Parts: sequence; structure tokens; C-alpha cells
Amino acid sequence: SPYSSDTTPCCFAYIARPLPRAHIKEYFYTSGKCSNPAVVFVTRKNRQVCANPEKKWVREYINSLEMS
Amino acid sequence: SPYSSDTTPCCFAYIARPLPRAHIKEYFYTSGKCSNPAVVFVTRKNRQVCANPEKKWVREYINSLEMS
Repeated sequence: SPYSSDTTPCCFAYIARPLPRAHIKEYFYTSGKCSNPAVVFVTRKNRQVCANPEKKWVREYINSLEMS
Repeated sequence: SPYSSDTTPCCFAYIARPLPRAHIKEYFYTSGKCSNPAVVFVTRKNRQVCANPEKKWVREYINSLEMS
């Protein structure tokens, strides 16, 4: 992008415990304007969380999110 | 902080036009886990925007936000 005036979702920490996919409205990755590329889950309570794609349940949710 | 698993509001761009303080629920600064320290306004539509403190209306809103 050329220019965007909006806060960027940069995640640096990672959660060890998994989250309730049921309460996980949607998620998304983040990088470029950050220190490292990581994932970000979002529940219905506008709650954002940082998760690494090197986990066993993390990639399980992303794959269970974008199905056919 | 020791460790926090949450996306950080890092702003790098800046808006030239001012915003409607009336629709500006609240704002906050951002830095540390970012490239540069900047301000961030938030309207009732959970809309976040990046604003520099070197403007004429920006510091006007922050000062008009935290009054006595």
C-alpha cells in the first residue's frame, strides 16, 4: 500500500493455551509494519489475541476457519 | 510489561484532516513495540486512526479530551 492512516495489528507475543473456536468470530495474520509475522484471533467480544502458526491447535483453527 | 499476548496499536502514517471530536469516543498513544510513537483516535464505530502530535488540531483534541 502507498499510505494508510490506521493502527496495524502487530503481534509479538504468543499464547500457549488454545481458544474457543466457537467464540472466535474470525482471525487474520499480521506483518510488514511489525517486528515479526504472527496470527491474530478475534472473538465476538472484539478480543484480539496473538498466536503463532508453529502450534498444534493454532494451524488447526486457521485450517478449520477457511474451509472449502 | 513482562509478556502480553495482544495486538499492539502501532501507528506509522498520519492523517492531515482532523476528525469529529463529537464522534471520537476516546484516543490513546502507541509506541515501544512499534517503529515510532504516535497518537490514535477512536470513534464510536470502533474506528481507529493515526494522528501525529505535531499538528494544530491533534493536540487540541488530546487537551480537550483529558480536561480537569
